[PDB]
Amino acid sequence: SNPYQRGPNPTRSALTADGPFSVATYTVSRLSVSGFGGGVIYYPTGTSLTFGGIAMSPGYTADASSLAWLGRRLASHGFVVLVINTNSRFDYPDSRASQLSAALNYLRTSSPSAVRARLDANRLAVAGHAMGGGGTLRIAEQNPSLKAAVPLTPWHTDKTFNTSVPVLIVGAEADTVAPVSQHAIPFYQNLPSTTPKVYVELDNASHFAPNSNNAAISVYTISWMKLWVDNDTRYRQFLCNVNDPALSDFRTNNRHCQ
Repeated sequence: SNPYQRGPNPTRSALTADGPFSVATYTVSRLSVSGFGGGVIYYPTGTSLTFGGIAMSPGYTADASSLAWLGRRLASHGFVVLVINTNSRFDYPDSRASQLSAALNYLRTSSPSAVRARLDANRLAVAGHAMGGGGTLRIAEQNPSLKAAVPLTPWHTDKTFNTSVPVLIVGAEADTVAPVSQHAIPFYQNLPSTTPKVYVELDNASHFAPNSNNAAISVYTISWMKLWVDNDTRYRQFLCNVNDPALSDFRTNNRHCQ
């Protein structure tokens, strides 16, 4: 028995819509925290259970609202999700990494009572869009206790990240901002061969696909987080032996499948 398992047995259909957990929100004002720009927490309500936590970063010039759908989506499948605002909307990837670190520490140590009651502080993960995805890669190198990292259409000028944290990268085939040939693909390639890694490429999608409801992003991000944050092997089936017409590519070293 897995004490971290949550929710009914999954179907792919179910992972393309909000899940079985009711979601509450808490707006973190900029003035209330140090080390990051506040943000929005999406968390389960109507439950006595605890769940893993995820800190998520938007990209350059964006605010937390650009990943509201995904914060809600993940929370509704059983996670405490803090989508940050950054100190400045212009902050670069390695600044966003520091701010994700501050946000995780905030969840663990000074988050509101109703949020903290729902969190298992031992089980944390990161995700982020674009420069926020570069930040995700960098904090994976800095914090080996993280359970998982999901860079979405990531951007970074550095290409090699030395992490043991399981990484699933989402690229967008037609991304012209963080082109996959220069960003997502090199990131995937250059992670250690011994780290569980997946690359999923959205067919004919733009850089901004992560900023609105997206079935593929939903399936893969929920599944990776479930597998690693919750040890929930019921989600292997969506990540192994993949054939998804929403994707123009799927690559892995298959370390997650057994």
